[PDB]
Amino acid sequence: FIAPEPEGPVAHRLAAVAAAIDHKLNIRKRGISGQMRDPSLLTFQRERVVVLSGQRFNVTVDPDGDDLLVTFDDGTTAPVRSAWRPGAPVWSGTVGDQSVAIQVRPLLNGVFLQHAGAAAEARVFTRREAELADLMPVKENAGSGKQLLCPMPGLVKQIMVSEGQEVKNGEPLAIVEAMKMENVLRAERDGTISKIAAKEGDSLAVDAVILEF
Amino acid sequence: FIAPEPEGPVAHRLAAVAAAIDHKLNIRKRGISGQMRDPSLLTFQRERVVVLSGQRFNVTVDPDGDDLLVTFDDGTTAPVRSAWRPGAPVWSGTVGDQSVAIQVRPLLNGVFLQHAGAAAEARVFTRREAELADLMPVKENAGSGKQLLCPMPGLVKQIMVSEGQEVKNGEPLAIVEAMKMENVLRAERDGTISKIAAKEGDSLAVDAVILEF
Amino acid sequence: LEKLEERRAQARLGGGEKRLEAQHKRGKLTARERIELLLDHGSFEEFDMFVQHRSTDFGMEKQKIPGDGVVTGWGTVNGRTVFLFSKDFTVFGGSNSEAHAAKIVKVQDMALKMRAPIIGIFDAGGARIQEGVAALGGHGEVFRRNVAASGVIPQISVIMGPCAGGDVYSPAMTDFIFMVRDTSYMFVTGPDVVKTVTNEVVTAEELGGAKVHTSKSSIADGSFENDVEAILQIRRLLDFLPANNIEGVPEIESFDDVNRLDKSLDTLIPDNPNKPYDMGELIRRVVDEGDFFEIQAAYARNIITGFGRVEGRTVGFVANQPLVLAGVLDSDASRKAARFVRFCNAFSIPIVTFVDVPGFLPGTAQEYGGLIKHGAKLLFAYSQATVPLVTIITRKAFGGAYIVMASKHVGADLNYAWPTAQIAVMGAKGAVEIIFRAEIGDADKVAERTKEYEDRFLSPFVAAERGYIDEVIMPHSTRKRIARALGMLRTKEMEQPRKKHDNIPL
Amino acid sequence: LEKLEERRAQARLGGGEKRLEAQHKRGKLTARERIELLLDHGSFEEFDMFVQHRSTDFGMEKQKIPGDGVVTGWGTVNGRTVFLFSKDFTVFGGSNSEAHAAKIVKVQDMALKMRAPIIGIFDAGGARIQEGVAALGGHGEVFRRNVAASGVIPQISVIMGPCAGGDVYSPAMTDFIFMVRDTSYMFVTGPDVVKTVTNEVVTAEELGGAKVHTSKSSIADGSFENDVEAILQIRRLLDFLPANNIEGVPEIESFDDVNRLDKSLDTLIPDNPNKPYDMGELIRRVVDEGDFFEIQAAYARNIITGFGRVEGRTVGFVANQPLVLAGVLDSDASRKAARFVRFCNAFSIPIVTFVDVPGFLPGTAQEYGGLIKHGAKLLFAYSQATVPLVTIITRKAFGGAYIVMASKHVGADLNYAWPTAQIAVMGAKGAVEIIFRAEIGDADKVAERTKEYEDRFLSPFVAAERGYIDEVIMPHSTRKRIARALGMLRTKEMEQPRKKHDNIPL
Amino acid sequence: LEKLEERRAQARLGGGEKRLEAQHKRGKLTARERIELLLDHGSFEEFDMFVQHRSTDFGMEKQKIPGDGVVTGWGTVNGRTVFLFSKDFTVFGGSNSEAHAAKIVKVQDMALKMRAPIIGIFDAGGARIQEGVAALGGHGEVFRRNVAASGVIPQISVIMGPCAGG
Ligand SMILES: CC(C)(COP(=O)(O)OP(=O)(O)OC[C@H]1O[C@@H](n2cnc3c(N)ncnc32)[C@H](O)[C@@H]1OP(=O)(O)O)[C@@H](O)C(=O)NCCC(=O)NCCS
Ligand SMILES: CC(C)(COP(=O)(O)OP(=O)(O)OC[C@H]1O[C@@H](n2cnc3c(N)ncnc32)[C@H](O)[C@@H]1OP(=O)(O)O)[C@@H](O)C(=O)NCCC(=O)NCCS
Ligand SMILES: CC(C)(COP(=O)(O)OP(=O)(O)OC[C@H]1O[C@@H](n2cnc3c(N)ncnc32)[C@H](O)[C@@H]1OP(=O)(O)O)[C@@H](O)C(=O)NCCC(=O)NCCS
Ligand SMILES: *C(=O)CCCC[C@@H]1SC[C@@H]2NC(=O)N[C@@H]21
Ligand SMILES: *C(=O)CCCC[C@@H]1SC[C@@H]2NC(=O)N[C@@H]21
Repeated sequence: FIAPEPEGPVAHRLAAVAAAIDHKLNIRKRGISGQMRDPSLLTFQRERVVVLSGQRFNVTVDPDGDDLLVTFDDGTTAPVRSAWRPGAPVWSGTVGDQSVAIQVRPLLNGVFLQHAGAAAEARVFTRREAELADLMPVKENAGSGKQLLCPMPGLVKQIMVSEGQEVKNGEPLAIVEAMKMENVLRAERDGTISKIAAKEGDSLAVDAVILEF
Repeated sequence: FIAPEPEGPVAHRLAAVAAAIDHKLNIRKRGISGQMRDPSLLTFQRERVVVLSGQRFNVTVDPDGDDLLVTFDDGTTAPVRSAWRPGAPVWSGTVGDQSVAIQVRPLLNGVFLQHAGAAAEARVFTRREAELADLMPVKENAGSGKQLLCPMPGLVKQIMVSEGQEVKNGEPLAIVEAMKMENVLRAERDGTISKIAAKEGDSLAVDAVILEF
Repeated sequence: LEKLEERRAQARLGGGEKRLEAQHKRGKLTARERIELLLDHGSFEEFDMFVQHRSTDFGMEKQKIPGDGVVTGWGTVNGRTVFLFSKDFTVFGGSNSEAHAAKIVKVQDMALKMRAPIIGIFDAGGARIQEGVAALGGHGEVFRRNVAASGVIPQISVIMGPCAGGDVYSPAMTDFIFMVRDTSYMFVTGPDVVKTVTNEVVTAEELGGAKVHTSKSSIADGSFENDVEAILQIRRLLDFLPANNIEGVPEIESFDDVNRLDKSLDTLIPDNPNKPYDMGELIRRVVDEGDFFEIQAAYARNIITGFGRVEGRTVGFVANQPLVLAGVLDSDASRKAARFVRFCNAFSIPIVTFVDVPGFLPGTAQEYGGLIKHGAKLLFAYSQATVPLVTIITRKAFGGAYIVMASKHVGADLNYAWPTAQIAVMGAKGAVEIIFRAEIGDADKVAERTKEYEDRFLSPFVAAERGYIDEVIMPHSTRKRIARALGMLRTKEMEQPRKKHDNIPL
Repeated sequence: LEKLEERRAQARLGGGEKRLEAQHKRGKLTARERIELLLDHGSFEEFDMFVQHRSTDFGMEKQKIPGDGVVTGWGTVNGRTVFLFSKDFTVFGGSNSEAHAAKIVKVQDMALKMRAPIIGIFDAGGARIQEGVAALGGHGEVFRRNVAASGVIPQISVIMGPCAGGDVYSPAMTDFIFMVRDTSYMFVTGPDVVKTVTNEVVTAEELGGAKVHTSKSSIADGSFENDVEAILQIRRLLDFLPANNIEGVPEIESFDDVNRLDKSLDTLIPDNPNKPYDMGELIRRVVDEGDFFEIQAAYARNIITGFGRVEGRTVGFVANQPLVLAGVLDSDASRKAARFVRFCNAFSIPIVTFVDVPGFLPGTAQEYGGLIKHGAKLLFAYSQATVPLVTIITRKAFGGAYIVMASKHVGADLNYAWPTAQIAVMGAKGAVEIIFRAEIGDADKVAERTKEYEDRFLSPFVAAERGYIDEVIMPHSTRKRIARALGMLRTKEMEQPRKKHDNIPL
Repeated sequence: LEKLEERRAQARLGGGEKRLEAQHKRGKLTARERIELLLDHGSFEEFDMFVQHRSTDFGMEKQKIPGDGVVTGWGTVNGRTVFLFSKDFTVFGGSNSEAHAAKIVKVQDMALKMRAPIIGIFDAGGARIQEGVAALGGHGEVFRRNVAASGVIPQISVIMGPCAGG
């Protein structure tokens, strides 16, 4: 139904994995060419803040040779070992003692992690970056109207939904043929189909009414 | 009412003046810089064709010291002396024996001449150029739809005409104020004002009806 | 010797007597007649007269017409070397092919190598369908050479017939496009495909006629009544332009006087600030002999661009037109003036700017159309110019419009102002509304402050005290000051920083 | 020593604690907080911290705030030198003035002289009315330096607040404009003047909001949820871009492998010719690690532009999107791709092009909007490019659209084609109709000839036999071929003929 | 049109009739007379005639003289283009200021851009004390222009009065 937010050891493992991924990415990033002076003449901030879908973890990351060590506020240390590389959809490795596999989906300034039935957006900041990010407002979605319009002119070819059917997001609703190419329309909201304006074989202009939520 | 087309001696004088103006312009033009070789190594075609509003004159232009000598088909010669320079609205000089003054206005590939109550468009070609120009069709204007549309949004300032009044071409009809600037509309046809749709002070829109011819 | 002349005559016949007489019946000249009219008498030398196509698909090998639908060569216009190609509508409909494009490529290469103007005359029907992708390859070669020649030699396109499909993209990259009314049209997609796709019924004239491209789409720089008039005007235009980007503008003997005064200009500006005036009148008063070749006269008529002469040398002119849209700057005028200024700068043509502009056109239509970048185009063109820039402010110069219209801050060399100039951030009313926003409810106090602001700031002297205006001149001395300034500025040397090219917004 | 630190703290306070709290109340950061977030820790050096205005009109001398509404300086982003200025909304509303523009001019001069990127953060209210024409002069100086720096150093504008009047023209001539949703807007003319003139009631968001400029007007290259996300993405983009037009693209160590094959690409193209596919999937499967920074993602979605990495080096990508408008080329897509290609060529960024385009968008709306010149802009940009160009045709390449989309004929270095590519003048049906218009009435004959034309010409092999396609490659080796081609083409040397600049249509 | 002529005449008067008379009493020409003698007849075009200082310290705002103590422009000497500036001793003693140095910098930039000789006529009293370090900044800009133009265009300085300090 709705993906649970990670809790307890699952949350700690996700935070450690996110911190390790961020550390690896930062180490790779610091080796960019064209820098003003030698990158080695610079320090890396140990203190990191891992925001795990509205849950903060104050962690410190220290590389243990070929491994990484993540220490939390309560004193728990979770060594992280993996051969994961950016672009791999699955993060496989050991977080402390347990061997885990985590789905990694990148997003803006972070990654999206799924593990043990829990899903959370992971963003790793410094102290000051976390403080500045806390000032940003929480913006709510404006939703959408109950009418499914036709973005482009064309001919309706197929509609898979009927009257009085309940569908959710990410489901096809109609196919519009324009310039010898199909166009699949997907639901932007949820609601039982109350009235269908257009059927198969009907030529519709721009912004024509197709479905009523 | 309608400007008469030149006839007889007036037409001959207008043709001679047009030929002299064309000769002066060509002589000045041949002095342009950047030519491939010396312009003195080129020849000027004596034979010329002067078209005065659908009337052709086959003339030959020969320099005589400072002035020109224009010889027509029927043996007649007309020396042309003037101090006129391009940009001067009036051509003053002697064409043969008579001293004449001719109004000169700019025209596309020619000049517009007025003299002795006669007006004609003067174009001077070579024989081959005249032959090629004779192939061009005569295109007739269509006209307006007896309605004065407002080309820009604004507010009507003043209307100087009433219904059932005769207006000639170019007579102002209404003033439209837009962005702190007056706009004057002029009639594109002739007739009587059937009725007035927009009154002074009304805030019209784009392509709004003002009056019907 | 007689067989060679017989073959020459057969090649000159083109597609046959019937097709030539059909072409003449439509009121159009043939390609060779157009070439003969454009060039000086006896100066035309033709290239590749006997070139034939090598296609063997769909029975094309049974009809081999020499020239392959185009006449190429070189000649002189008023004694100056030019190159030209004229597409023959009677030979396969003028359609582009492999050998057709090869001939055009040869003439383009020679024009670029010799640093001479190249003239394109277009009367065709697109690319030859039977040829296949070879015609597309030849079109691509022509396009690449058009891009290479851009900014080096002037490229003039004369549309004297149909121009559809990939044909239109060759003139679009040239400096100037001229069309003949009622016989020429341009569009990427033809009316048949428009009907089959958009279910819209239009004719060729409605879709891409001369009026459409001269007043709506900004494609064409002008239109002419017929072929003879168009060709004679092309000959006239060639006398204004430099042969390349090195030799500079051509010079002729001027019949006008550079020291003459025009007292009528002292009363050109109306007393009423809401009364417009004709800026073209001022332009034709300033240029030599009143001779002015206007560019894009029917498009974006709130600004004026064109070529004139001062002391016998070509000068570009950009001027706001108060008669149209109060002389404001919108997207169309900005793009038109930007293209003109870029062309003048590329070929070392000095630019004289007359400024009377109250600001930019408001509304959601301008903002949704990208007025920001479109105005930035003109600003970029003016700031990028290294040619002499003489600016004369006549009535108004408000804010960003003042900055854009060749101000001293963007690199103008000399900035004159008439006594009626008003250089300020905005009008007095809006200025006092913004400044004295607390005491907005009053009426007499607001009027008094508005009068004070008008007397103190809406004048050319606040900018003069800051050095932004070099001199406040009498209107009757405009031509004299411009001529002396251009004579002094002929020796200007200036360069932009090294780069492959700039990133002007598109 | 203590008085200096006290003065520094007072200057850092800006317009006061109350105004800073009001700024934080709207969910926006302050100028100094934005600078701190953008740069590396402790790398910021500030210029002109104590600069004050010298205006004495309308009681301005009683309000002297150090900094004059802008924070300027330099720092490092990921160890690389950058320059930046951030307008302070709490100091006179961030409005431009003489000293404000002087500070911006100093930072611009230093950025151009050091050949380093310059970042502009815009949260202001236009130009200061009380300053008068001096603010306009400073704006003009800033505009001139923006034009001078164009094509030499990358210029990035981040709109994090209001931007109205003459302010908008400085970001407009920069390379990239990024906006923050729901808190930033751009327009030349404000809503009040729009209501006064056009009698139209709009808000700031409706007139110039982030959605308007990211999806409708082509002004902005992207929008972000809030300030922190925008600044982090700016850091990412800076890591993507070269420092100037000399050093070349930055290089990092890549975790991806250049010899890996992607078998899923063998089934990307649907069997049905009318079924669209996502070209973004191909782009993200070709780039390193699937990391792709898209440019103008919300505008003209029938084409895709953005930055990726191949073997750790920045590569530009242009690709038709079959999911939107069947992947056709229109004015918006042409202008977007042309600007992207011009930027990539100006800074020596190689471009990889994926081609699937059936032609151009037909209709009177495109022709009246100037589709000829807008389409020619992309062709001009591609033919002008001297950076490596690798083109891969996946499904379709028809007519002039094939020529425009970086064909071999316009200067592309390597042109690959998938086995499903169809390179022809047009579709089989229309080609048969044009060629065999005499016998169009016979249905079976028409079908037979259409099948013959489909078998003969709608394949990548007619172009391969003519040498227009270098190789027909298997879809699963696309990344390997691209990587090897770019590695080989890194040493490409090519130059356009000498000129001030080209005359690309505007 | 008549008010423009009146303003031009008032600007040409410089620092007053009596100061011009004292200048003639010393056997010295005025700046405008020197410019008129140097250039060809009718060839002088003046720049920044109405430029005024923006100083507000020590009561300087109560005396704003157009030109700010220097006359700049261009002309022809024997038909050849030259640029020149002549310091007006009757206006604040000819002392350099921010706008004074701005006018000199403009004329120097134009002379260098047009590749023409530039002539300097010096009759002044150093830098304006009330114009703080802004006067020094303008002096530095003039010095930078002088160094940049060295070896490119001929620079001629005519000392026809006091010249002290910077
Ligand atoms: C340009 C055009 C509007 C003008 O056609 P037109 O002015 O009415 O003249 P026609 O249609 O009678 O064609 C004239 C001749 O030229 C030939 N022709 C024109 N264009 C041709 C082309 N691209 N390839 C081959 N032949 C062509 C025709 O076969 C015809 O031969 P015909 O006289 O024996 O009949 C039309 O020919 C056209 O659209 N052609 C295709 C160009 C194109 O690509 N349009 C965009 C569609 S996506
Ligand atoms: C940009 C703009 C839409 C945003 O205004 P805003 O977001 O609602 O914020 P405000 O209107 O309350 O102005 C904020 C402060 O900055 C000041 N300010 C804003 N712009 C200014 C300017 N151009 N000059 C001087 N001060 C300015 C205001 O006086 C105000 O001071 P306050 O806080 O004591 O009231 C609006 O200020 C504006 O349009 N300014 C003029 C810019 C312009 O040229 N617009 C085009 C009109 S043609
Ligand atoms: C150059 C100088 C020797 C000539 O002075 P002078 O020829 O005797 O003429 P004056 O001294 O009467 O000064 C003339 C006027 O110009 C003004 N003036 C001269 N130099 C000035 C300066 N540098 N700043 C401001 N005002 C100045 C004086 O106030 C005086 O006004 P006044 O006519 O009402 O009295 C002298 O003015 C001087 O030395 N000035 C300072 C320049 C300098 O730096 N010298 C080196 C000292 S370290
Ligand atoms: C009176 O109505 C004043 C408002 C009109 C001002 C005009 S409209 C076009 C120009 N743009 C702008 O901002 N002001 C000018
Ligand atoms: C079937 O309807 C064929 C006509 C559609 C062809 C498509 S529309 C957009 C492309 N442009 C063009 O000329 N042909 C393509």
